[PDB]
Amino acid sequence: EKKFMRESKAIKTTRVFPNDLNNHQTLFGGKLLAEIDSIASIAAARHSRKHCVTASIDSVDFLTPIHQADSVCYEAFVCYTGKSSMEVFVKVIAENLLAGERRIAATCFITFVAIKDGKPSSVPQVLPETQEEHWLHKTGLERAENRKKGRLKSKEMAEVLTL
Amino acid sequence: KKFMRESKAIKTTRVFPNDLNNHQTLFGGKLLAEIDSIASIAAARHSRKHCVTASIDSVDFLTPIHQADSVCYEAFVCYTGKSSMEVFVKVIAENLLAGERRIAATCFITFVAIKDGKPSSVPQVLPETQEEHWLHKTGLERAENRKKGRLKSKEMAEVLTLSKPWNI
Amino acid sequence: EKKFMRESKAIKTTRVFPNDLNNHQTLFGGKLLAEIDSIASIAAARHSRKHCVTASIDSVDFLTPIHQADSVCYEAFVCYTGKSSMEVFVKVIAENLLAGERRIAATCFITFVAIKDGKPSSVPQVLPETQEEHWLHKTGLERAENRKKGRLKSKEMAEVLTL
Amino acid sequence: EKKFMRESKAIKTTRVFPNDLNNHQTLFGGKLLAEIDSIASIAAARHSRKHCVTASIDSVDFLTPIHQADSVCYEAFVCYTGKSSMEVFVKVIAENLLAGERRIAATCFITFVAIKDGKPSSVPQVLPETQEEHWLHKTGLERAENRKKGRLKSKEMAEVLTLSKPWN
Amino acid sequence: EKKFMRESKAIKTTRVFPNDLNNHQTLFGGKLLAEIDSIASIAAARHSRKHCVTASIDSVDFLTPIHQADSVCYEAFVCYTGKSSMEVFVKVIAENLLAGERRIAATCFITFVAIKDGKPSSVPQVLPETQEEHWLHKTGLERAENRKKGRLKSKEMAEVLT
Amino acid sequence: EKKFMRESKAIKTTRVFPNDLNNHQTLFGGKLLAEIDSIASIAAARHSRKHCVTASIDSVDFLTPIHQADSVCYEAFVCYTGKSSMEVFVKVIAENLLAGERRIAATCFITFVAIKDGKPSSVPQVLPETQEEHWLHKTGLERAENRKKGRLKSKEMAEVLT
Ligand SMILES: CC(C)(COP(=O)(O)OP(=O)(O)OC[C@H]1O[C@@H](n2cnc3c(N)ncnc32)[C@H](O)[C@@H]1OP(=O)(O)O)[C@@H](O)C(=O)NCCC(=O)NCCS
Ligand SMILES: CC(C)(COP(=O)(O)OP(=O)(O)OC[C@H]1O[C@@H](n2cnc3c(N)ncnc32)[C@H](O)[C@@H]1OP(=O)(O)O)[C@@H](O)C(=O)NCCC(=O)NCCS
Ligand SMILES: CC(C)(COP(=O)(O)OP(=O)(O)OC[C@H]1O[C@@H](n2cnc3c(N)ncnc32)[C@H](O)[C@@H]1OP(=O)(O)O)[C@@H](O)C(=O)NCCC(=O)NCCS
Ligand SMILES: CC(C)(COP(=O)(O)OP(=O)(O)OC[C@H]1O[C@@H](n2cnc3c(N)ncnc32)[C@H](O)[C@@H]1OP(=O)(O)O)[C@@H](O)C(=O)NCCC(=O)NCCS
Ligand SMILES: CC(C)(COP(=O)(O)OP(=O)(O)OC[C@H]1O[C@@H](n2cnc3c(N)ncnc32)[C@H](O)[C@@H]1OP(=O)(O)O)[C@@H](O)C(=O)NCCC(=O)NCCS
Ligand SMILES: CC(C)(COP(=O)(O)OP(=O)(O)OC[C@H]1O[C@@H](n2cnc3c(N)ncnc32)[C@H](O)[C@@H]1OP(=O)(O)O)[C@@H](O)C(=O)NCCC(=O)NCCS
Repeated sequence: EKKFMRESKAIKTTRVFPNDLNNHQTLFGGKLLAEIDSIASIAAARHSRKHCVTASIDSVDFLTPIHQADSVCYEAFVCYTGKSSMEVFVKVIAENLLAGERRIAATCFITFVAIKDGKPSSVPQVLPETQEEHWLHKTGLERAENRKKGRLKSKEMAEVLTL
Repeated sequence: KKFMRESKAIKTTRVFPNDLNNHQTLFGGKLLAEIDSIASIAAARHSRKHCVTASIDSVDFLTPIHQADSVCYEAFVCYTGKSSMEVFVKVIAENLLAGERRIAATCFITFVAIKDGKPSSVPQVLPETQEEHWLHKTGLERAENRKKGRLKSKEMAEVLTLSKPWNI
Repeated sequence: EKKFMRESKAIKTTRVFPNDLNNHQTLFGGKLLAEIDSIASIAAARHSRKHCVTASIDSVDFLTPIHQADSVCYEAFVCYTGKSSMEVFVKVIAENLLAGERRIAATCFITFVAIKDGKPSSVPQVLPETQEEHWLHKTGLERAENRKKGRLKSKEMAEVLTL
Repeated sequence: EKKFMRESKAIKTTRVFPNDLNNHQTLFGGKLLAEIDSIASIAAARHSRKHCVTASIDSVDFLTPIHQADSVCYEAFVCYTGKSSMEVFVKVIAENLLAGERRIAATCFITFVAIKDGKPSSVPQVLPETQEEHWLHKTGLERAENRKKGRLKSKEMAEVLTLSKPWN
Repeated sequence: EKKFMRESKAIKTTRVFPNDLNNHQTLFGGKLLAEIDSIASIAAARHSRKHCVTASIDSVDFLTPIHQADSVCYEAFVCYTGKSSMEVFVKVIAENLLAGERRIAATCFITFVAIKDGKPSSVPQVLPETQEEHWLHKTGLERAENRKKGRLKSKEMAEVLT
Repeated sequence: EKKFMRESKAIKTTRVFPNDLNNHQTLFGGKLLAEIDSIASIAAARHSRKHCVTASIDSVDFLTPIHQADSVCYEAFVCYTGKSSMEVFVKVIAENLLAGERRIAATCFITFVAIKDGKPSSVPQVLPETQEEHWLHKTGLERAENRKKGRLKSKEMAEVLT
């Protein structure tokens, strides 16, 4: 079965809470990364319609500092698939509420996997229908490959560290 | 002019039902959140200044953590620039009933000291032990490797901000 | 000095957390009511681009029990505007992450007030564009009026209660 | 058997926590409504034993602002009873801890339904004792009708959005 | 500059939340302690009308396990003073909402110190009214004495541990 | 069978979050007690290899205020035992991140009890290895005895109350 990339899209608009602020009253990278895993998993659920799990998150670069005045929106769709794997694109936009002026804060490639009876299950492939969607699709296979290599470099480090 | 031990930080914790998902397994988000949290302490101890998370290298979720396990986060500064700091964070899981332990993940995560408004000078780290040396070899390599990631991520910002047609 | 309703839309898609669950493993009304106030204030900030404050919430009727299996999406726009008030229409949909059977769990009128230098500050008027949006505006004044009445029944009660 | 209203009374007094303050440093409405559902559910629980569910909540008017320097008290008890329904009354007092000046911040009627086997269940009737327990028990049956009419619009609006039934 | 105990009484009834449950589906001891501190902190404020801090907690003995379906009532009041210190009694009662049968889960003497402008500040004296209130007042002096001592052992242990 | 103390060692270093502060920008005592219970519950499990429950906490003397700038290290390990019970020692040390001027904020003896199928359950013996470890181990007996008294005092106060 097949599924449009818009059929698994999830948005989360929210205020910045002051507990989640730091030494200079800026949002902790961690809370951003927490919001990205949660919105990203919803997309992954909508698309595969089965119980998923976070396997990897690609590198994330924090472009701009977020404040107590700012709002923060997390847009998330599925833009690639293997058999059980989903690559979810997530864009993080920070709107200053009073000033009104938006700015891009982080973008993230994050990788969800469907699981059934403890074993990974099949997921429908996603098909793009937008310039941005198309470019993501085209470029996606390259990343999925750079990731298989990355996964092995992580597993090696788990074993070196052991001994 | 400072040692990696001088910024070491350990947080050992319990897993809380609210961070379990539908399969009763810890969320990735919870883990990334604590990797940022401890890392931020490490970078603080070291720099002796207030820092901010510049970037977090990719992280691979090697194992599922359960309700009956405990998670240990170990982290220290292992590389330095002039305001930057490569923090290395190691995530050990351990069944509390059984003695079985496993590495759940590793993460390089980059903090930037800020004195007033903009980045400030942060001391250079000298490895002491064997494993502290082995993590200094790749320091210069990943630093560049990342320097290329930021610009890529910064260009994609502009494609979305300025609306540049995708191929640039 | 004017603004379309859609300029104040704000959505929050989220999962149900087991701590916000009760003895039947059902979502508490309060987490729903808390979420509604949260999403609605962003809507109220986007619109007035000023510091708003929650003055009242109309009755909510909880139509359907939300489960650990479901997501809950919260849509929120300003439908009516006073001198410094603003009615925010808030729709609460709840779909089963797997099955995919969507349903509306609650709907809520909720009244925010712009505030500056500690005293109520002016807001734009708001203009509908859709069938549903037009019915909101049109029926809006009837509601604004019942609130000026209910607020007196409320103030009077506080006074009796001191006794 | 029928209970006597003060057999299901519940008080929660509490601090105000910086995370639940506004842009203005005043308490959010949502926190208050969440606390009101919380206490009410205990009252509703004590009265009828069993296990209840929030059917609906009458409008709430936020009479006062609440500040980081204050304390808030939630007092709640069943006042009306239908067959399975329970009307909980909730009084919300704010107090400056350093002043000792107390105000009413809000009141709320909030209906609760007992559920024994995934379907509704037989709640005991509530007898009032004091004058206050008289003064708001009498107008009980009035505001219970209003809510049959409130539910109708809401249930009606559901189908308009669900079934897309054209507005009117 | 004298106040009755009822003028500091504070009550907190809560349900037991699944986060704060341990692996045996029973409440964490540290949740019970966190709550005991927060309710005792209100009482000390109610009574001092000044901003207070926690100086000590006496030993607490957890007499009953608290399960998922129980309520928990915290009842705190000031029960003995000195110059800048206030000593709050906290009785914690756990009620099974279905069975309706209560039990005492713990009681706690917790000490707060009123503090104005970086240094401890003056506090009203307390006046008992009931038998219970009178009982806890007379016995205050003796409790105050042991605190003064254990404090020394605690500051001793802090010098020697480093 | 029996384990060394360092086989139950648990460490928790942590930020001081602004929600856990009071009006004076200082850490709530009850948060410290919450953190202390949680890190000691790991030490207990690590050593017991069974489901543990807090049975009591000794008095705790808060020697230092902890400001929002500070970090908090909690260090727990088991240091006396009986049949099903385990007494855990916890030292709390407060470091000013931007000056690193460490001080001990508190120290705590907290007693946990291993539990198997409703009832208390067998737990290994603890072996000291250092001065401190040897130190706390010898004094363990006296402390176990004084605890035994209070529990009766604590049960006494529970019968006598409502
Ligand atoms: C994800 C996981 C279930 C994979 O199961 P496995 O049997 O070990 O791995 P497999 O080789 O069968 O992987 C199956 C799929 O996962 C994908 N995958 C697994 N690990 C991945 C990683 N680190 N990065 C990207 N894709 C990954 C594979 O590419 C493959 O995709 P496919 O459907 O196209 O074949 C396993 O890695 C796991 O459970 N990890 C932790 C899960 C978790 O709990 N998340 C974080 C906990 S905090
Ligand atoms: C990242 C940031 C520091 C860039 O600062 P800047 O003044 O614009 O740029 P500079 O390149 O001069 O930054 C100085 C250092 O940051 C490093 N840096 C900045 N972004 C980086 C990234 N993504 N990865 C690695 N290093 C990075 C630079 O390499 C440089 O290291 P060096 O000083 O040793 O040479 C600033 O944009 C920032 O930190 N904002 C976001 C921080 C934040 O709030 N993060 C979490 C929010 S959720
Ligand atoms: C709303 C508030 C800020 C201003 O009240 P006030 O000083 O009496 O102001 P007014 O009586 O002149 O009313 C000003 C506006 O508030 C609106 N308003 C006030 N209370 C209202 C209520 N209960 N329902 C609906 N509208 C209300 C009025 O309609 C008016 O809007 P408009 O003039 O643009 O038409 C005040 O009622 C308040 O502070 N209450 C809530 C405080 C808060 O923090 N909310 C919840 C905390 S938990
Ligand atoms: C409450 C609920 C069980 C009603 O069940 P139902 O079979 O649909 O309806 P019934 O007519 O049998 O309702 C039974 C009682 O609920 C009362 N009731 C139901 N909805 C009500 C509402 N919105 N306001 C007031 N009373 C209401 C009825 O008056 C009736 O009282 P009675 O027993 O004395 O006659 C159902 O509406 C429900 O479960 N919804 C809320 C559940 C929930 O989880 N809420 C909060 C989640 S965020
Ligand atoms: C408690 C504190 C104010 C002690 O003040 P100090 O100037 O060092 O000592 P003092 O003897 O002057 O204390 C003043 C009063 O408090 C009492 N007191 C102080 N420390 C005490 C302790 N540990 N136990 C009991 N009483 C204590 C003194 O007996 C005295 O009582 P009195 O004046 O009514 O007779 C100070 O040590 C402090 O701030 N402690 C930590 C506060 C805190 O942050 N608590 C929670 C941290 S997690
Ligand atoms: C632990 C508990 C079952 C006591 O056990 P019991 O069935 O009464 O039998 P005992 O009192 O003999 O307990 C057995 C052991 O625990 C020790 N113990 C029990 N209660 C104790 C207390 N209050 N203080 C210290 N030690 C205690 C006994 O000394 C004995 O040690 P030992 O086994 O080496 O001889 C009971 O105190 C309890 O479960 N309390 C609630 C625990 C809890 O939920 N904690 C958090 C509450 S929020």
